[PDB]
Amino acid sequence: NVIQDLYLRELKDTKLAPSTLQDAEGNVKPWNPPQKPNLPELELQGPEALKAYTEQNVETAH
Amino acid sequence: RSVLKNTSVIDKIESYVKQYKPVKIDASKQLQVIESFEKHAMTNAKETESLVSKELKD
Repeated sequence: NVIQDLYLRELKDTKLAPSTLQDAEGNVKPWNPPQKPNLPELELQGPEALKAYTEQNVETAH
Repeated sequence: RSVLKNTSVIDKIESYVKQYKPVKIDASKQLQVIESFEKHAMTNAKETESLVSKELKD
């Protein structure tokens, strides 16, 4: 009765208002890239280090 | 994905993640430095070993 009236009115006479996906973007965190592979670069290459180390600390094992 | 009702970005980031799924490339840098280090170390180690073994028997 009143149920029917409400049902009728609600469904028919107004529905969803406008709302854009674009506007949504502002309110969410957007995807961004995982920049950089982050290559490590070789350290201590060559016997330059070795000659340095042999000479530098001469402290013997006790 | 089935949670979202705005879905046209889940396919974007799904494919973007699976595209860039290699996120870093391999590093093996311990094959040039480790052999050099191992040579000096081995030399010195053996020198010590032979020297003290000789001294023990002396």
